[PDB]
Amino acid sequence: TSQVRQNYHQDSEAAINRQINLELYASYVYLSMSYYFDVALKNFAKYFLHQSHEEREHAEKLMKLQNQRGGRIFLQDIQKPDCDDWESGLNAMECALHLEKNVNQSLLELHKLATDKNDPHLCDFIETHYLNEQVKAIKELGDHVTNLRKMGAPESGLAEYLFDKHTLG
Amino acid sequence: TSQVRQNYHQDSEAAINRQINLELYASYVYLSMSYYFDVALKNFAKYFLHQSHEEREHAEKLMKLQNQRGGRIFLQDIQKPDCDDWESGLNAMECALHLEKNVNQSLLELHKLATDKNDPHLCDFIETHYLNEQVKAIKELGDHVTNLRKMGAPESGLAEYLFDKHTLG
Amino acid sequence: TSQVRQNYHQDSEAAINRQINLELYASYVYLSMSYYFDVALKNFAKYFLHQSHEEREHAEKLMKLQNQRGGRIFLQDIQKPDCDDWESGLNAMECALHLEKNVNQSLLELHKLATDKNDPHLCDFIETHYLNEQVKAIKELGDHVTNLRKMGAPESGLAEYLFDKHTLG
Amino acid sequence: TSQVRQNYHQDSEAAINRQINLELYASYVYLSMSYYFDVALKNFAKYFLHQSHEEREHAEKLMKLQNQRGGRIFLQDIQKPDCDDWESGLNAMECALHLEKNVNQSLLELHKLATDKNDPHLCDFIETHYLNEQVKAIKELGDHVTNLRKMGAPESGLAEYLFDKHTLG
Amino acid sequence: TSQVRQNYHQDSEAAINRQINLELYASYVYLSMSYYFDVALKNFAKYFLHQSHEEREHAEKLMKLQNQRGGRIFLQDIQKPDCDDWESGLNAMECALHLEKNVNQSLLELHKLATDKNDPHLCDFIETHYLNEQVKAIKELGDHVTNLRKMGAPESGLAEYLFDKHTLG
Amino acid sequence: TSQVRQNYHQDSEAAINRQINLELYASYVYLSMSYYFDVALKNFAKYFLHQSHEEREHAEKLMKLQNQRGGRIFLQDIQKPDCDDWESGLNAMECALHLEKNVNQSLLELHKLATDKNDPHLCDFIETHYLNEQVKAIKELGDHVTNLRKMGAPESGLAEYLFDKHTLG
Ligand SMILES: [Ca+2]
Ligand SMILES: [Ca+2]
Ligand SMILES: [Ca+2]
Ligand SMILES: [Ca+2]
Ligand SMILES: [Ca+2]
Ligand SMILES: [Ca+2]
Ligand SMILES: [Cl-]
Ligand SMILES: [Cl-]
Ligand SMILES: [Cl-]
Ligand SMILES: [Cl-]
Ligand SMILES: [Cl-]
Ligand SMILES: [Cl-]
Ligand SMILES: [Cl-]
Ligand SMILES: [Cl-]
Ligand SMILES: [Cl-]
Ligand SMILES: [Cl-]
Ligand SMILES: [Cl-]
Ligand SMILES: [Cl-]
Ligand SMILES: [Fe+3]
Ligand SMILES: [Fe+3]
Ligand SMILES: [Fe+3]
Ligand SMILES: [Fe+3]
Ligand SMILES: [Fe+3]
Ligand SMILES: [Fe+3]
Ligand SMILES: [Fe+3]
Ligand SMILES: [Fe+3]
Ligand SMILES: [Fe+3]
Ligand SMILES: [Fe+3]
Ligand SMILES: [Fe+3]
Ligand SMILES: [Fe+3]
Ligand SMILES: [Mg+2]
Ligand SMILES: [Mg+2]
Ligand SMILES: [Mg+2]
Ligand SMILES: [Mg+2]
Ligand SMILES: [Mg+2]
Ligand SMILES: [Mg+2]
Ligand SMILES: [Mg+2]
Ligand SMILES: [Mg+2]
Ligand SMILES: [Mg+2]
Ligand SMILES: [Mg+2]
Ligand SMILES: [Mg+2]
Ligand SMILES: [Mg+2]
Ligand SMILES: [Mg+2]
Ligand SMILES: [Mg+2]
Repeated sequence: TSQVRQNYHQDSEAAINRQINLELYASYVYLSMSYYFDVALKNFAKYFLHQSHEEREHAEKLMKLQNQRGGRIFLQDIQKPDCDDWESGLNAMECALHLEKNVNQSLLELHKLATDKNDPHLCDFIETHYLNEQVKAIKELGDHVTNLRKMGAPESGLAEYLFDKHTLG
Repeated sequence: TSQVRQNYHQDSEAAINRQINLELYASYVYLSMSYYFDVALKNFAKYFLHQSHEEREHAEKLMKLQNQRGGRIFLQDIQKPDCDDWESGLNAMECALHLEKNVNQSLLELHKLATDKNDPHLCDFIETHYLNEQVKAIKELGDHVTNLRKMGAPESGLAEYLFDKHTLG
Repeated sequence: TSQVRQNYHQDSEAAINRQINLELYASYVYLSMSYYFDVALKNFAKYFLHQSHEEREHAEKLMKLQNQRGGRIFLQDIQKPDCDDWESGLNAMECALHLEKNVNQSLLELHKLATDKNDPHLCDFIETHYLNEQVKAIKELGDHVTNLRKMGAPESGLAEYLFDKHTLG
Repeated sequence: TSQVRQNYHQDSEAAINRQINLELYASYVYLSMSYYFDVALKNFAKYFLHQSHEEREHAEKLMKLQNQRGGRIFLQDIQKPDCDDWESGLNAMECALHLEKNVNQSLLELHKLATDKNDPHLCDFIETHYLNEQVKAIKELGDHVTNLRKMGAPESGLAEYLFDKHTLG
Repeated sequence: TSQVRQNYHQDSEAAINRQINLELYASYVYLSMSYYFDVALKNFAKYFLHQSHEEREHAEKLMKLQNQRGGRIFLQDIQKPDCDDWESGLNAMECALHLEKNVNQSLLELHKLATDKNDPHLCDFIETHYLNEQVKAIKELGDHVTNLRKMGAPESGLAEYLFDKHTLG
Repeated sequence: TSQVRQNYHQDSEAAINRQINLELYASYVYLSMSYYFDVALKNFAKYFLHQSHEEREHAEKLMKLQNQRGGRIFLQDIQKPDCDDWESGLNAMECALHLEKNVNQSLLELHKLATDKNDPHLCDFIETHYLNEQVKAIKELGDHVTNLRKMGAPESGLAEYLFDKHTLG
């Protein structure tokens, strides 16, 4: 019986909890990728490690909004990364691109729900903190995927090495 | 077929992977506790949030050793926190004490395995980075549990509030 | 009924208490030596006074570990220095050498006990804080004893005076 | 056959040696108290640890006067703390108050002896370095004992905790 | 007849002397490699020259422990580098990887001997100063070997040149 | 088939390689002496350790000239120190004096060869970097040998100790 809860639909509360789990999952995927490239693509490793920290801040801010609006946080298992054993740095970038577009669709479904329930604070929260960061991340990974393919990856040995030094350096 | 792997038993590699999952689980438990105390015990929240960051560094360093020794990281689901809905800040401290002693026993089993396989580098790694941090953490949580009980928790309203301001401030 | 005690054998607890008393005794021996050389070897006095402070920190850290592991500190009488009335600064160095090698054997017995009880944290604690400091101290006192004998002590009047100014200055 | 000894009675020399042992004993009592309060009253611990260092400086200065006046230092066993297992921080303060008043009576007996032997330098030494420090220490411990009783110790759980934070912080 | 020697087996003393010669040999191998790459891979040259200085510090610290524990240093011929005339920078990295893993096995045999003779100070010395440095060095050379092969070495003319500028720059 | 080699006789190339081995041998002799005086003449130890570093720079610069002139470096075993077990610091100085004069004769034979082959660059290199350093080193060791004998070494216990503090301090 929250004395602070106001105009916060239970469907929105449940969907925020599902988004929290998805952000944590994305953090887990990036942590997997980071530690995977320990041998020869160590700037890929630090790119994905930074991506991993960002995803956990994404989850923590949704956990904070759940408390702010008077909801109840409900956590679930953080599934281990679906994609794994990437044969190259390019394949990891492709999976991250796929991941971020899946997360973007989740955020767009969240916004549509907030719109349907007439929750302008929740729509503003999604737009201010997550919608443009998603567009930027998808654009960045799209740039990386396309550039690496043009450079000659994944066949070329120098392509991923040089991309590691110059683009992710 | 690792060219760097040397004196690294597959039982040790598997046990390191299980320890990685346990450290991540401990990080998840502390993140749950941190966000739980958003109302009235906000220094409990920052204590547990700091504990959460420490557990993830614990996991990342074990992931780094897995690569260093020529092993293969194998990740599993991060189970959601077993304990939940703590009725007070003291109960969260009791569960963290229980958690850390369970983690300590895991680390002691790890060391016994490393001793049995005559892996002095792995024994040194466990002793240098994890065994004393565990003793310190168990001692700290033990101090917090005992102090809060003496102060009159969990019945006393002022006890947890003042402990929040003075001990965890 | 310690809630923090874990893998801490009562034999180890008792042996830590005996080591505490031995470290305090060593501090008492050095304090005796320091105040003994007030007349003509005042840099011997400050060497032994510094040695005395170090031994008390040795005891305080063992007292801290006793609490950390959930043991109970049990103090005993600090026996007055066995050796006394040293006829020269060299004889005091010989007794300190004898003392430190006796303390080293105690620490090696402590480690063997910790090894027998499979207490890797206690083995690490002894190795990290006390085993190399003991080797260094025995080497230093051995150097001082040998050097003073070569210089012509204890018969030579200038030998101990110059050693006081140059080696311990 | 001291060429520096002048107007220094052998009764005074023996009584200085007994005072040295008493100061060391007081240092041992405070060290015991300091390490005793490791759990919940850690500012009591640092108060008593500081008291312990002060008592050892008290002993070292009496050892220095013994040499200054041409006497011979004679050390004895440092008895382990009589009082122990204090049920609260207040009980430790009561024992320290009892201890300091016993030490004060010793210092007053010392002064009466110095007066009887017409040793104005020894009377000045006792008055300058020890008589007012004793009055201050007895007053301080008396204040702490009375304040803690008024606050509701030892029954009140908050009393000793808050006194630890505010008075001894 | 060392007055400082304590719990130091003659087998350990002899094995330390053999390790000293091996560390000096490793320093000689790296000095050979450094001066070998004077033409076109001058950052390989400075990588191996730095490796060479490190190996001599490795030897000097073992010589210091031999004195510390009361042993006697016995030096032998420093054999000229076995491997030589490396056809590429990659082949030099492969020989250094082979060398470091041979040195690691020597250090692990040393530790097993120290364990058998119950010398915890010598086990700590090996673990603290040499076991993790060996794991790091083997991992680094393993990374370099694998990366250079992927880049296209040794056939590719640009591969070793760019690796020289970016990885070893 | 060196495109840079010009006016560089193969006899000079071979003699440079022999000089390289001799400089490394001299470095090994000084390293032996340094670690030998760990007990009572620790400024002798640092004098010889500095001498040892200088000899290795002597060897590295000859290795660099071998590459500069288009020659091929050929390394041989670094023989363990001929002289050993010096009974005093003076005897170590006498052996170093003997060593440096043997090295000087080698450098003078090298110069005569360079003169016979009309290699003015090699004559300049020997004169600029090695001939005066040799005269200075022989003069210094000659001074040390003579001074220590006059002071009363090796019989006098104070002589080597004071020389250690004042001349080599
Ligand atoms: Ca908006
Ligand atoms: Ca270790
Ligand atoms: Ca250790
Ligand atoms: Ca006065
Ligand atoms: Ca150790
Ligand atoms: Ca010239
Ligand atoms: Cl939900
Ligand atoms: Cl995570
Ligand atoms: Cl596994
Ligand atoms: Cl996490
Ligand atoms: Cl006991
Ligand atoms: Cl003491
Ligand atoms: Cl007396
Ligand atoms: Cl004390
Ligand atoms: Cl040997
Ligand atoms: Cl070398
Ligand atoms: Cl040759
Ligand atoms: Cl060398
Ligand atoms: Fe991102
Ligand atoms: Fe996100
Ligand atoms: Fe922690
Ligand atoms: Fe942990
Ligand atoms: Fe010491
Ligand atoms: Fe000690
Ligand atoms: Fe006091
Ligand atoms: Fe006092
Ligand atoms: Fe190295
Ligand atoms: Fe090495
Ligand atoms: Fe020189
Ligand atoms: Fe030279
Ligand atoms: Mg699954
Ligand atoms: Mg915006
Ligand atoms: Mg489940
Ligand atoms: Mg061990
Ligand atoms: Mg440690
Ligand atoms: Mg007795
Ligand atoms: Mg150490
Ligand atoms: Mg008694
Ligand atoms: Mg006054
Ligand atoms: Mg050979
Ligand atoms: Mg280490
Ligand atoms: Mg030979
Ligand atoms: Mg000329
Ligand atoms: Mg010149």
